[PDB]
Amino acid sequence: SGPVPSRARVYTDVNTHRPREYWDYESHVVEWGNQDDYQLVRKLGRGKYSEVFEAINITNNEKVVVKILKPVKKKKIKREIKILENLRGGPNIITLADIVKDPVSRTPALVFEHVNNTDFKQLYQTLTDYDIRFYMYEILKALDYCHSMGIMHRDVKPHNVMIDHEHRKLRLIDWGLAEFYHPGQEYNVRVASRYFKGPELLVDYQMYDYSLDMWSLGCMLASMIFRKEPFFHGHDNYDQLVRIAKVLGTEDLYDYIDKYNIELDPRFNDILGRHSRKRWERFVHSENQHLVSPEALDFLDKLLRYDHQSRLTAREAMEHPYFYTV
Ligand SMILES: Nc1ncnc2c1ncn2[C@@H]1O[C@H](COP(=O)(O)OP(=O)(O)O)[C@@H](O)[C@H]1O
Ligand SMILES: Nc1ncnc2c1ncn2[C@@H]1O[C@H](COP(=O)(O)OP(=O)(O)O)[C@@H](O)[C@H]1O
Ligand SMILES: [Mg+2]
Ligand SMILES: [Mg+2]
Repeated sequence: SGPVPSRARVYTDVNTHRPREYWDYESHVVEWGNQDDYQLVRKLGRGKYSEVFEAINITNNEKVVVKILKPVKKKKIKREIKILENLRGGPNIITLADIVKDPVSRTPALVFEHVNNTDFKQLYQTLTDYDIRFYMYEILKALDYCHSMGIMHRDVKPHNVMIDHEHRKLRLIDWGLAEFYHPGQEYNVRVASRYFKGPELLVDYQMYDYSLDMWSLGCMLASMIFRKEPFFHGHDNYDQLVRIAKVLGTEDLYDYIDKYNIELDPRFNDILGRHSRKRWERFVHSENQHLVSPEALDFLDKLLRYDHQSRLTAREAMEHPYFYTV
């Protein structure tokens, strides 16, 4: 009767052993600071859930970033704040410096340490083989940390990874979609961003875990080493699974949905087709051959697996021969 349950193979019961206050974010009380301490410089951009501004902390001449959340639900604002405070000081985790009430949109505003990022469209075309490995290892430190802390980032992608290349400093930012992992909990599948959505999301499998972030990381690695942005370029959430099945094959996809007793949307019957897993050498060309190695391909192979339980964990990934050179 319905899908088969699943649980993370690591850090399974971290949250149950911690005080209620750690994961029960709804009860958190915000200690509001003074908004007028930060002078807004310019709008960095607008997404569906926030407006981010470059700002100056006028007490110390330090550059900061101010994230002003769009209305949403009180529960979500406390969740991002709680996760940010629980992870504060962790390896390569962005530091929440302050919290203020915004006067224009009476919604709360998060103040962060500024990172001198470069648009990924430009930065990634300039990364060497060594650089990809170095930064991948830095992202893995953050993911292993947040997973060890019982938290799934759930939105791993280039716009959510700040890289100050000149100083070789990487921070994992945007904990807005992050959530506490509780074994057996059925989560909302409308998470991550299209090209980085795991097959568990695409097939509507709700009992997912930290391993979703490992699929997302794999998508980032494939785009970097093959110089193909994004690697799985779906037109929509249905075509997204089709793009994946053209690379990973359909037989392993059907075994995955068989294993978890998933009812695949009948809309896929006419579009998935029949595909065999491609050898990674198919995506290698003269212009990306310098970023590819047998270690890179093996590592990518171990992340990009339909079965979320079969993907390398962040700790296993950090042990991979791909990082022996770093
Ligand atoms: N600490 C930071 N330093 C520099 N730029 C940042 C920082 N935090 C966010 N940004 C920029 O603002 C954007 C939006 O921030 P983010 O937290 O991802 O918001 P959202 O949840 O709305 O996507 C980022 O993608 C990046 O371009
Ligand atoms: N990048 C995002 N940042 C914040 N909220 C998002 C983002 N993408 C989607 N959402 C919204 O949040 C929902 C998923 O959030 P979540 O808290 O996990 O689910 P639920 O509220 O059902 O428990 C989506 O259905 C959508 O409304
Ligand atoms: Mg973001
Ligand atoms: Mg976000």
